Amino acid sequence: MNKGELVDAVAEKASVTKKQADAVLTAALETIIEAVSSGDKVTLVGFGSFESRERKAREGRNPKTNEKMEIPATRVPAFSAGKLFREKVAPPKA
Amino acid sequence: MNKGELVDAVAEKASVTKKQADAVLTAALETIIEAVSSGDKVTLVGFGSFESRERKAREGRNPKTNEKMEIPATRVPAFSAGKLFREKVAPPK
DNA sequence: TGCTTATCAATTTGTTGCA
DNA sequence: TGCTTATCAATTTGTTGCAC
Repeated sequence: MNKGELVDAVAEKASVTKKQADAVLTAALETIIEAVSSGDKVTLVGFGSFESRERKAREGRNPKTNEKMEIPATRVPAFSAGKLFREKVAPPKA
Repeated sequence: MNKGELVDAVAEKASVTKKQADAVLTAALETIIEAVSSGDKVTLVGFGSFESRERKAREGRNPKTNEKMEIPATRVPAFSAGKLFREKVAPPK
Protein backbone atom coordinates (compact mmCIF):
# COMPACT_ATOMS: atom_id res chain seq x y z
CA MET A 1 0.00 0.00 0.00
CA ASN A 2 1.34 3.44 -0.96
CA LYS A 3 0.02 6.90 0.00
CA GLY A 4 -2.34 6.93 -3.03
CA GLU A 5 -3.82 3.52 -2.13
CA LEU A 6 -4.26 4.52 1.54
CA VAL A 7 -6.07 7.71 0.50
CA ASP A 8 -8.35 5.54 -1.70
CA ALA A 9 -9.28 3.29 1.22
CA VAL A 10 -9.63 6.25 3.61
CA ALA A 11 -11.78 8.39 1.30
CA GLU A 12 -14.03 5.32 1.09
CA LYS A 13 -14.02 4.57 4.86
CA ALA A 14 -14.50 8.17 6.04
CA SER A 15 -16.72 9.27 3.11
CA VAL A 16 -14.39 12.17 2.10
CA THR A 17 -13.02 13.18 -1.36
CA LYS A 18 -9.82 11.42 -2.50
CA LYS A 19 -8.37 14.96 -2.47
CA GLN A 20 -9.52 15.54 1.16
CA ALA A 21 -8.28 12.24 2.46
CA ASP A 22 -5.01 13.15 0.75
CA ALA A 23 -5.19 16.72 2.13
CA VAL A 24 -5.89 15.62 5.71
CA LEU A 25 -3.44 12.70 5.58
CA THR A 26 -0.56 14.85 4.22
CA ALA A 27 -1.10 17.47 6.93
CA ALA A 28 -1.22 14.72 9.60
CA LEU A 29 2.13 13.21 8.58
CA GLU A 30 3.71 16.66 8.17
CA THR A 31 2.48 17.57 11.68
CA ILE A 32 3.84 14.39 13.21
CA ILE A 33 7.32 15.05 11.74
CA GLU A 34 7.12 18.66 13.05
CA ALA A 35 6.11 17.70 16.62
CA VAL A 36 8.75 14.95 16.80
CA SER A 37 11.49 17.25 15.37
CA SER A 38 10.91 19.84 18.09
CA GLY A 39 10.90 17.09 20.72
CA ASP A 40 7.23 16.45 21.39
CA LYS A 41 5.85 12.89 21.64
CA VAL A 42 2.96 12.07 19.32
CA THR A 43 0.60 9.67 21.02
CA LEU A 44 -2.22 7.81 19.27
CA VAL A 45 -4.02 5.39 21.60
CA GLY A 46 -4.07 1.81 20.25
CA PHE A 47 -1.95 2.63 17.21
CA GLY A 48 1.30 3.80 18.75
CA SER A 49 3.58 6.69 19.62
CA PHE A 50 6.31 8.60 17.80
CA GLU A 51 9.17 10.38 19.54
CA SER A 52 12.72 11.62 19.20
CA ARG A 53 15.33 9.41 20.89
CA GLU A 54 18.81 10.52 21.91
CA ARG A 55 21.69 8.40 20.62
CA LYS A 56 25.06 8.70 22.41
CA ALA A 57 28.31 8.77 20.45
CA ARG A 58 29.73 5.34 19.72
CA GLU A 59 32.69 3.78 18.02
CA GLY A 60 32.45 2.30 14.56
CA ARG A 61 35.06 1.05 12.13
CA ASN A 62 35.88 2.03 8.55
CA PRO A 63 35.38 -1.12 6.36
CA LYS A 64 37.88 0.08 3.78
CA THR A 65 40.75 1.18 6.03
CA ASN A 66 39.94 -0.87 9.17
CA GLU A 67 40.45 2.35 11.15
CA LYS A 68 38.46 2.76 14.34
CA MET A 69 36.21 5.83 14.27
CA GLU A 70 33.63 7.73 16.34
CA ILE A 71 29.97 7.99 15.30
CA PRO A 72 28.88 11.29 16.90
CA ALA A 73 25.80 11.69 19.11
CA THR A 74 22.51 12.18 17.26
CA ARG A 75 18.71 12.03 17.58
CA VAL A 76 16.46 9.68 15.66
CA PRO A 77 12.69 9.33 15.25
CA ALA A 78 11.21 6.28 17.03
CA PHE A 79 7.86 4.45 16.84
CA SER A 80 6.36 2.23 19.56
CA ALA A 81 3.35 0.27 18.45
CA GLY A 82 0.28 0.32 20.66
CA LYS A 83 -1.46 -2.74 22.08
CA LEU A 84 -4.13 -2.97 19.36
CA PHE A 85 -1.53 -2.73 16.58
CA ARG A 86 0.64 -5.46 18.22
CA GLU A 87 -2.33 -7.80 18.75
CA LYS A 88 -3.76 -7.46 15.24
CA VAL A 89 -0.29 -8.30 13.91
CA ALA A 90 0.03 -11.08 16.52
CA PRO A 91 -3.38 -12.28 17.85
CA PRO A 92 -2.93 -13.32 21.51
CA LYS A 93 -2.58 -17.01 22.34
CA ALA A 94 -1.43 -16.88 26.00
CA MET B 1 0.49 15.71 21.10
CA ASN B 2 -2.37 13.23 21.38
CA LYS B 3 -4.98 12.04 18.82
CA GLY B 4 -7.42 14.83 19.69
CA GLU B 5 -4.69 17.46 19.41
CA LEU B 6 -3.35 16.13 16.08
CA VAL B 7 -6.89 16.19 14.62
CA ASP B 8 -7.34 19.85 15.70
CA ALA B 9 -4.04 20.76 14.02
CA VAL B 10 -4.94 18.96 10.78
CA ALA B 11 -8.51 20.30 10.47
CA GLU B 12 -6.79 23.70 10.37
CA LYS B 13 -4.06 23.08 7.74
CA ALA B 14 -6.41 21.22 5.31
CA SER B 15 -9.38 23.57 5.83
CA VAL B 16 -11.97 20.95 6.93
CA THR B 17 -14.14 20.31 10.09
CA LYS B 18 -12.70 18.54 13.19
CA LYS B 19 -15.13 15.68 12.48
CA GLN B 20 -13.51 15.09 9.02
CA ALA B 21 -9.92 15.34 10.16
CA ASP B 22 -10.82 12.77 12.85
CA ALA B 23 -12.77 10.39 10.55
CA VAL B 24 -9.95 10.57 7.97
CA LEU B 25 -7.22 10.04 10.60
CA THR B 26 -9.11 7.17 12.28
CA ALA B 27 -9.69 5.50 8.92
CA ALA B 28 -6.05 5.89 7.94
CA LEU B 29 -4.72 4.31 11.19
CA GLU B 30 -7.15 1.36 11.03
CA THR B 31 -6.19 0.81 7.36
CA ILE B 32 -2.46 0.85 8.11
CA ILE B 33 -2.96 -1.64 10.99
CA GLU B 34 -5.03 -3.93 8.77
CA ALA B 35 -2.61 -3.69 5.88
CA VAL B 36 0.35 -4.51 8.15
CA SER B 37 -1.49 -7.32 9.98
CA SER B 38 -2.16 -8.96 6.61
CA GLY B 39 1.53 -8.75 5.66
CA ASP B 40 1.42 -5.66 3.44
CA LYS B 41 4.04 -2.92 3.64
CA VAL B 42 2.62 0.61 3.96
CA THR B 43 5.00 3.11 2.26
CA LEU B 44 4.28 6.85 2.60
CA VAL B 45 6.48 9.21 0.53
CA GLY B 46 7.91 11.93 2.76
CA PHE B 47 7.16 10.10 6.04
CA GLY B 48 8.31 6.44 6.22
CA SER B 49 7.00 2.86 6.05
CA PHE B 50 5.20 0.28 8.26
CA GLU B 51 5.69 -3.48 8.02
CA SER B 52 5.41 -6.78 9.88
CA ARG B 53 8.66 -8.34 11.17
CA GLU B 54 9.20 -11.98 12.14
CA ARG B 55 10.76 -12.60 15.55
CA LYS B 56 12.28 -16.00 16.30
CA ALA B 57 11.59 -17.72 19.63
CA ARG B 58 13.85 -16.53 22.41
CA GLU B 59 14.74 -17.05 26.02
CA GLY B 60 13.50 -14.98 28.89
CA ARG B 61 12.96 -15.49 32.58
CA ASN B 62 9.95 -15.40 34.88
CA PRO B 63 10.30 -12.58 37.41
CA LYS B 64 7.89 -14.32 39.80
CA THR B 65 9.55 -17.73 39.82
CA ASN B 66 13.03 -17.12 38.36
CA GLU B 67 12.39 -19.98 35.89
CA LYS B 68 13.83 -19.70 32.37
CA MET B 69 11.13 -19.51 29.75
CA GLU B 70 10.85 -19.61 25.94
CA ILE B 71 9.12 -16.62 24.42
CA PRO B 72 7.49 -18.08 21.27
CA ALA B 73 8.09 -16.79 17.75
CA THR B 74 5.82 -13.95 16.80
CA ARG B 75 5.30 -11.03 14.39
CA VAL B 76 5.74 -7.37 15.36
CA PRO B 77 4.95 -4.07 13.60
CA ALA B 78 7.96 -1.93 12.62
CA PHE B 79 8.32 1.63 11.41
CA SER B 80 11.21 2.90 9.26
CA ALA B 81 11.32 6.68 9.17
CA GLY B 82 11.90 8.23 5.76
CA LYS B 83 14.91 10.41 4.87
CA LEU B 84 12.95 13.65 5.31
CA PHE B 85 11.79 12.67 8.79
CA ARG B 86 15.31 11.55 9.76
CA GLU B 87 16.85 14.79 8.46
CA LYS B 88 14.29 17.00 10.25
CA VAL B 89 15.11 15.34 13.60
CA ALA B 90 18.88 15.47 12.90
CA PRO B 91 19.95 18.06 10.28
CA PRO B 92 22.81 16.80 8.06
CA LYS B 93 26.43 17.80 8.72
C1' DT C 1 19.07 -0.38 -3.70
C1' DG C 2 21.74 -4.14 -1.43
C1' DC C 3 25.94 -6.08 0.70
C1' DT C 4 29.91 -4.86 3.22
C1' DT C 5 34.32 -4.98 8.91
C1' DA C 6 34.46 -5.69 13.74
C1' DT C 7 36.30 -12.37 17.38
C1' DC C 8 32.04 -4.45 17.02
C1' DA C 9 28.88 -1.32 20.23
C1' DA C 10 25.18 1.51 21.85
C1' DT C 11 20.33 0.08 21.82
C1' DT C 12 15.58 -2.24 22.28
C1' DT C 13 12.64 -5.50 24.00
C1' DG C 14 10.40 -9.46 26.26
C1' DT C 15 9.52 -12.49 30.18
C1' DT C 16 4.60 -11.95 35.83
C1' DG C 17 1.22 -9.55 37.86
C1' DC C 18 -0.07 -5.87 40.28
C1' DA C 19 -0.60 -0.49 40.83
C1' DT D 1 3.38 3.26 31.40
C1' DG D 2 5.35 2.15 36.57
C1' DC D 3 8.29 -1.22 39.03
C1' DT D 4 9.93 -5.79 39.09
C1' DT D 5 14.71 -10.79 37.04
C1' DA D 6 18.63 -12.25 34.35
C1' DT D 7 26.10 -11.79 36.91
C1' DC D 8 19.73 -12.29 30.48
C1' DA D 9 19.46 -12.85 24.98
C1' DA D 10 17.60 -11.26 20.79
C1' DT D 11 17.16 -6.65 17.88
C1' DT D 12 18.53 -2.85 15.32
C1' DT D 13 21.61 0.63 13.51
C1' DG D 14 25.98 2.61 12.11
C1' DT D 15 30.54 3.00 10.47
C1' DT D 16 32.38 3.33 3.58
C1' DG D 17 31.69 2.80 -0.85
C1' DC D 18 31.12 -0.55 -4.77
C1' DA D 19 28.14 -3.11 -8.42
C1' DC D 20 29.45 -8.52 -5.01
